[PDB]
Amino acid sequence: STVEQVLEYVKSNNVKFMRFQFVDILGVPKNVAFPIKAGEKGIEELRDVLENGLYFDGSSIEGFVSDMMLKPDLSTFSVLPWRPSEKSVARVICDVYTTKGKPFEGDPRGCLKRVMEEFKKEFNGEYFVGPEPEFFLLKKDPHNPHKYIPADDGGYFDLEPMDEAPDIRRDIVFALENLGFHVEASHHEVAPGQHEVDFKFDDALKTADSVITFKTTIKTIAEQHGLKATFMPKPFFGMNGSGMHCHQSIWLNGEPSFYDENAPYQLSETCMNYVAGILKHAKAIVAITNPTVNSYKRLVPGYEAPVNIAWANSNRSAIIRVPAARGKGTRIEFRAPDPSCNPYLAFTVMLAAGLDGVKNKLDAPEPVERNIFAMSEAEKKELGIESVPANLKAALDELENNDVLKNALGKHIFESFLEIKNAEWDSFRTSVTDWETTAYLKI
Amino acid sequence: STVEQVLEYVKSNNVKFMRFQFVDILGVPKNVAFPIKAGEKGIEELRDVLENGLYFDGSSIEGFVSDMMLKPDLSTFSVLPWRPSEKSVARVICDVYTTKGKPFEGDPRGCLKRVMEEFKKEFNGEYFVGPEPEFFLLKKDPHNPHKYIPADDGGYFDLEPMDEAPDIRRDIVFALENLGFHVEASHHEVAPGQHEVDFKFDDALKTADSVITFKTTIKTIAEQHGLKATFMPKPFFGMNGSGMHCHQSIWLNGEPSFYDENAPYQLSETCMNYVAGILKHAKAIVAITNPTVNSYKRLVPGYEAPVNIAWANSNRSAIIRVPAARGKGTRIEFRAPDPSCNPYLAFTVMLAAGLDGVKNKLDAPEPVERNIFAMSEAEKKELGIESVPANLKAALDELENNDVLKNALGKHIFESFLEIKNAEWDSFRTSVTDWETTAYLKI
Amino acid sequence: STVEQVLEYVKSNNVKFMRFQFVDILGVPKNVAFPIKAGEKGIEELRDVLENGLYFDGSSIEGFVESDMMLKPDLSTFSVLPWRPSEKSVARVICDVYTTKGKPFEGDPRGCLKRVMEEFKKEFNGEYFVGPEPEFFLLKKDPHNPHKYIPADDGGYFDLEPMDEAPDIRRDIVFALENLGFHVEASHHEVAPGQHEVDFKFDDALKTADSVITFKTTIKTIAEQHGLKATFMPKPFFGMNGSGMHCHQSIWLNGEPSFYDENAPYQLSETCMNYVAGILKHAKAIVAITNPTVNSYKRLVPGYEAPVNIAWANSNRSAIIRVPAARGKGTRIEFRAPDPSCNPYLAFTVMLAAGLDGVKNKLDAPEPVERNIFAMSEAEKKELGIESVPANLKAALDELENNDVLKNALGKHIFESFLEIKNAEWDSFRTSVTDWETTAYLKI
Repeated sequence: STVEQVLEYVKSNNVKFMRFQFVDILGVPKNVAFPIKAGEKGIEELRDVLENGLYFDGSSIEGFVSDMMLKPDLSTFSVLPWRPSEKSVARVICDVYTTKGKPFEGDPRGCLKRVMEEFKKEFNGEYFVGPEPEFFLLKKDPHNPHKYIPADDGGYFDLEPMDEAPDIRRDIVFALENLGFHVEASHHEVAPGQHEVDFKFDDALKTADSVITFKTTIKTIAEQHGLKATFMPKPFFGMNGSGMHCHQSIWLNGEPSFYDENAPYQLSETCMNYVAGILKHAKAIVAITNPTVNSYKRLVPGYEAPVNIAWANSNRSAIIRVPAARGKGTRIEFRAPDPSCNPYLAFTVMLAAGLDGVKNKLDAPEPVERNIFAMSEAEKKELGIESVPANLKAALDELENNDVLKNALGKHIFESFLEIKNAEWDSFRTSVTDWETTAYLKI
Repeated sequence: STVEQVLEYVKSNNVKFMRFQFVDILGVPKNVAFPIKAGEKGIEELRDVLENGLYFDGSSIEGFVSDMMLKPDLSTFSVLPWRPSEKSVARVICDVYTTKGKPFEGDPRGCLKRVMEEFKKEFNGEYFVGPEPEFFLLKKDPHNPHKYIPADDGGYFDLEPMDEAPDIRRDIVFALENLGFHVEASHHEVAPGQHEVDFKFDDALKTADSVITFKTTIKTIAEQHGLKATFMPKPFFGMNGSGMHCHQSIWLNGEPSFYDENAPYQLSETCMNYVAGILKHAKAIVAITNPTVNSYKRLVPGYEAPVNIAWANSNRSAIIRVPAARGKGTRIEFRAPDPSCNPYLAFTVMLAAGLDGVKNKLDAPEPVERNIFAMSEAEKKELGIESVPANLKAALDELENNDVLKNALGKHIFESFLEIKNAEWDSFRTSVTDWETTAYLKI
Repeated sequence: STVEQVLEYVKSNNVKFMRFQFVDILGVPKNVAFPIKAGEKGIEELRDVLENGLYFDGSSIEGFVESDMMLKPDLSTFSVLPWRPSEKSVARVICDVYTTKGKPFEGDPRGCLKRVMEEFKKEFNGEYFVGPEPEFFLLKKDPHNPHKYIPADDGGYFDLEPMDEAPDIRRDIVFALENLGFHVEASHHEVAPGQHEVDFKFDDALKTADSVITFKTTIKTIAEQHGLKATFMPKPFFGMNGSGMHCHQSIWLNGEPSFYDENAPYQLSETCMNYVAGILKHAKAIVAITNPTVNSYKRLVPGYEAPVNIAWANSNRSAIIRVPAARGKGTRIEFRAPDPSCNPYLAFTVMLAAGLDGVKNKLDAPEPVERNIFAMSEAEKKELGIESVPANLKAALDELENNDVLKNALGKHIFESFLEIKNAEWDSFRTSVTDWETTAYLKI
């Protein structure tokens, strides 16, 4: 955890290779690997890089445009998650700094650190997130070796042999637990080949490091079994999509500020302010937490689709759900994000939107216990239940007009993300899709 | 042309089968075929149907929802266009009436007839259209027998052997000419396997009957050669799409009202009113003249894309172009429609928009001779050059808010088209497209 | 079995993963696995889950329609995974479903049996024992067509190897169940090709239901390890025997074999007769639960040994009830209608309630029918007042809808959900175009 422990770990295990890992604006993990020179000089050359960082050319890193630096966060040093037995190699997650020595403004990781460091300095506040990313395991179609189909025909909570991934789920969980990245339950999900890994309600930065570690590890584990793991939100029409429900709460002065014994639903005012802030900015949040064209194939009207901007105690058709846990466990659950989002940026925008509600003491609308999807469009207009954007472009324009989220992400991230994702949308809207060929070639 | 001529044609050629043809709301042609009974009784049973129509169940005709009637328009009686040699069979284009005996309000053909009959009664005005539909000839992919590719690698105006459809173009033109449906030039177009057939500047109803006849005939001709003809607007990304440039003008009291010797560009005030009316309603017109999701893959920013709402004398980047012909040939050319549109409805909405400009003497903006696609977005905002909708849904909402076009199409057509095409869009936006799988399965 | 014993087993075996297992309304097993945290903290985090339960989302569990629910484990079922006994790092426990309020969920099939078994114990001091005989087919891909499945061997009843190609599979499923307390008895190749049968111990009805649930999963995993597939489909192949689950059962009042009377005819007590009259009086409604599939009724068709005729006998195989010759502590009745596709928790529940409904009301039983019911004409059956079970799934559901006894026993939630789900199941079959129809009618 400190420099010495790291070095003594190197000297004890003959660590011959070190990996410095970071993430691009879109959440794709990146790393550079250098060797550990043997002998006195080598252990000191390693000390100089662990404390002062190393240089690298980030001109080809999406969202990073020049000479830059990576700065190890030594609290993340551990054995390679996908190669725990291999002790000769180690890795550490890094923040991105500039040549001068300041945190680079476009670093997704540094972005989450800043907002949590400002929330810690100014209000002695903590921010905890507990995500529930879903994914699909895939194999090739025996009839069409150029396509992929679900890995099994198992259902929700199913047992073997219908569930063909109990060992895979057992391995990804073991791999994360044995490294400190804590998780809770896991199970086969509704759709075929779909699964879920529930993460520990924990520090939002540690949890963002968790998610990034988990996405890479499940993929390598899957490949060992001749399969592929995808975090595509809606890989197949006609079956459930993959979401990442995010349970979150804030603490002020070591106190669960969301709990109030003598308040309605035992929820504090600060909680309602936080909920109101999430609902106020939802239409723009999803550009970050649902950042793909395919994301909005999951965000479509449905019996259980989190598209309606409202909160409820038990209703699942709402975009926010409040679990029954109270006291230290009081939390709110934002149900819209899918696992394709960059966790650092998603966690940033949910806190900023919630805090913006707290900073302005925003009033929260009545919880909608009725089913939003079944009620007609008039009842929705009456109740004032709006919906999230229908496509990625519609969400990008909501984000472009959100100053709360611009100040939260910063200019560089804000402007680069919009530019990269506007090009991503232009490519889609200009492409000739199969759906059209099926529909219109005969006319 | 009259009842007698038809009967004498039947008696001379031993016509044993008769086809009564009409069209649905989406322009798909439909027909029912009945036999001609031999002898005295049979020729009289035929007279009763030719003059009073025949019954039919239009509950399964898109946009027709009950017992209904078809009423032959005897000016369209001829030998089958796709079977000219076969004299035993004949056909006639029909209007749709109700059981009572009135023109059915949802008939696309009757819709165009009404607006032209009102323009003829109230202002002694004629309406002429000369379209230029493009299409693609297709063969199977030898490597993937489940896909289609262009029929040749010929270019614009190309000669054989690179042009592999000179005989096909020669046959479709002969077939239409030999039946009265007049056309002008034809040639291989820019894209591979693409072609164009230029229709005669003629009565807009006769021309709408022309187009419907042409689309069916080119398809059957293609099949004879082991190919397929498609009027899909953008069947292949990376090559030109298929449009239907519509040359149009109006005449008042037998006078070319678009020509004014002593006016700017020798264009009359009525012409500018008509142009202004087309530009004013363009955003809603394209929902009818570009009625598919794929239509807007052709309507995308480009060096020669007709997306910018403006007119010019020679500029091709504008949505309206004015040919150099003057006098009796003075006309304007709306460049946005693609051949997937229902000609009857398209011709209706262009006249209503143009006349609405005439009825209100609307001022026309300055012609934009500069290239609209090359100038930046500021110069466009300065010049006030707006763009047509980017997708089918955006266009449908413009049509939903256009009272000029609602009154032109009528309630039934207006409301059915929006309903059918809103469902068509919902299917697209909920489908998982190949583009997404290519882009997001690896994340 | 005790909270401590479980925790000691965890520490010594270094168990890193625990499985919470339950069942849905249709008898499909379900489970959730959570990692066992390291250190004394994880052991205490654990302990809290075993005594108090774990919250789970049951919105997507068939028959479990708020979404917040609890899994409260019955620690008497703790053990290694029966299908991975060598992997000590994993264990599982069967649970009951509770509500947020800490009360048994009224839609829990396991809890449904417990309720009726506890009521029978408190009010009459009665135990309920069931000994089932599930049958199953082992399948292998047809060499000529890959899509189709065919029997795994061409052996017959009681055959030996080589014709019997699964004495080692039958031996392993028995060894796996016996090694973990789920007691079983005989096993043998059945009549039809690739058909096999594992006889279970005559035991506590709830314990028996747990063994059945575990047996079904285990035999499927064993089969797959041999490149085969095991199925509990009642009639997978026309032209041969279907798979049934003969259920031997009996009740004991005040620790006495109440079914036994030395002085009464056939050495059968009045209580036995009242119980048989209760099973027979409600037979048509029971089979909706014990035979809950469309395919079940392709096994319940008139035949020499088809248990479709609502009657009982001491030896006849054509009756729906048979009384084995064993007397004394072994006096029991055998209900022949059920098949292994049923939910054993619900099956044993309705059988108990139907018999105790006869015991409560002192119903006079009919005379035993030793003559072959199928051999005799339709008038002879009408003369003897011998009625048949429903001929299809929908007819049985309608019988269940009109049976108050089985509504009280199953409870409202299960009762209505099962009827709503199975009516949809029948609606899907009746609207489909089967290959039988294509074969018969495409030429016309």
